[PDB]
Amino acid sequence: IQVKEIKFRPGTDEGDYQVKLRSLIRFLEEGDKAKITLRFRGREMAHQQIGMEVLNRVKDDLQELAVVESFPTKIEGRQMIMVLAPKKKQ
Amino acid sequence: EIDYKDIATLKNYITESGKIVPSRITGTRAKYQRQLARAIKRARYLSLLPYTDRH
Amino acid sequence: SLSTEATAKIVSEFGRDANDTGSTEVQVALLTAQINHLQGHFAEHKKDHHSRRGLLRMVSQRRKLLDYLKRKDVARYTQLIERLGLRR
Amino acid sequence: MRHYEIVFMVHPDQSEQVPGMIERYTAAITGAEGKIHRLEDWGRRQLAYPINKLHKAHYVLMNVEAPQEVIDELETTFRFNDAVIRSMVMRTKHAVTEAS
Amino acid sequence: IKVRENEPFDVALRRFKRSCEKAGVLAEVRRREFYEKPTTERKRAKASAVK
RNA sequence: GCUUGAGUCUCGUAGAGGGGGGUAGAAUUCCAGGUGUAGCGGUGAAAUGCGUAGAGAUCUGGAGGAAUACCGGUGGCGAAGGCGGCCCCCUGGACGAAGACUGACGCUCAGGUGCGAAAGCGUGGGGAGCAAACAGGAUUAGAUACCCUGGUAGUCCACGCCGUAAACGAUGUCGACUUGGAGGUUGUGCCCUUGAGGCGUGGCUUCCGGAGCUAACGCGUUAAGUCGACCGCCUGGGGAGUA
Repeated sequence: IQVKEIKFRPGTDEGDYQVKLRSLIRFLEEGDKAKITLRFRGREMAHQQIGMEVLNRVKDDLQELAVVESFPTKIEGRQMIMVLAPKKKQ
Repeated sequence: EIDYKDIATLKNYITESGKIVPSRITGTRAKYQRQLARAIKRARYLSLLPYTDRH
Repeated sequence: SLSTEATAKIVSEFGRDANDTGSTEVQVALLTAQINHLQGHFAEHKKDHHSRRGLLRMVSQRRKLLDYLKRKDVARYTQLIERLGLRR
Repeated sequence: MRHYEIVFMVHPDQSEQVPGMIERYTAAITGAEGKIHRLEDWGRRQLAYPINKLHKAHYVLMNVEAPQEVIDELETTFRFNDAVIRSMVMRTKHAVTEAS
Repeated sequence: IKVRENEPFDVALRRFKRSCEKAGVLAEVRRREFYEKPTTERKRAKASAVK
């Protein structure tokens, strides 16, 4: 599987987030790995709760699209990068 | 001058490889040079001066 | 274009005087002869535009000359227009 | 009214036809009231590069001032014959004799 | 365009041929004709030294 | 009424002006045959990818269309688009030498006819290589980007439509004058080609540089100078050559 990726950010607006999701769809059903690059701008360090909820919503958007393997534990740098895997055909 | 049959004088103005010397090195008037090109290629058509020693 | 002997024939037969080539009469006659001959060449190939330019130029020259002659005198214009068989 | 210079090619082993060949051209052009000036034959000479096999073909020289139609049909005669090879003709520039 | 030299060099030392390449004429003739551009040899280097 | 403005004949000169018909060589592919077992491929980004019933290599013959190596150098031609193998036929302009000849017959042009590179569309024909769309691999934070391997329309021919470009010398045309220089090129003068020197007496073109203009850069006898005859065009940027 190749390595494909698009930028992320918790506070991203609506429409471009959905186009990004559809692009990730096309890539997954064309067999591409899931990588996340989310850049942290300034004082985003005081929104842990809403950030966690937004990340959970992002993953929930892939409820019937793929399968989750790993969940973040620790932080090295400004971001945590997780890998998602294609869903077994049913 | 304008003739083509006198291959003997025409020979010294061409290279052993079959190419033609430019008028810059020779130092001749341009109209003479074009008349010379006319004569040499007319000879080339009639199979007197080879295109090159390739064959 | 026009051969020398044809020019001599036309100037001798049609001109007013001997060596009278300056007259507009011979000008018009020679121009008409040349254009009538060139009708044959433009009867074919229908694309030689770079001489269509010259044909148009000489047609315009004939037009201007004939206009000037008609403006100056009537009798010579009538004689020309009847003898040569043009314009109509 | 219009000069022409003519030289053509001919097969080397076919040198036997050359006399009658040039005779029938000269008879045709004389019937065409042409004015000949000089004749010459350089003979067979090795050529620079082989063309359709063959080597050392035979040459010819003519000279004539004449109308156009006649050179047209003699060019056609050069055309359909297969015992003849490359034929070339120049235009006017008047007439010059000698020059072997 | 031709090389008929000896063993020792074997590497580069043809940068003189790079200078003699004249990238303008090759880049001009490889792609289409211009008829007004190879003039760059003159009339725009010496004649445009503006201060 | 008159020739200085304008036009004609005598001879000659240069030239890749156009149209139509043949011919030739070198080079790519495809075909046959002879000697014969893995290459072509950014390999400083890295390899896939395909060629493996006899090939890249080398010879001997055919098929096949396309474009014409050095000459070629703003050197030449044209109203601007533009023009390059060689042969033949029809044909257009320019210019020179001194001769005669008609006697203002001119200049400019709103609407109108003509021409107008390459992409496009319609009828067919043709297809060597080429390469928009697509096909596959590498490519990184990120490629539906170029890099590589293939690959249709279309570039070619014969008839028709299409009227636009940075169609720029970014300088509409036609006249009469005003300081200089080293060239390319074109035909005649009487000599003194006799060496390649003296008449430019002309035409078309290069490159520097005064007086004079120019906001400046710079233009600078082919003016952006001093004058004349006309035409076409301009009044802040977006909204816009849009509705």
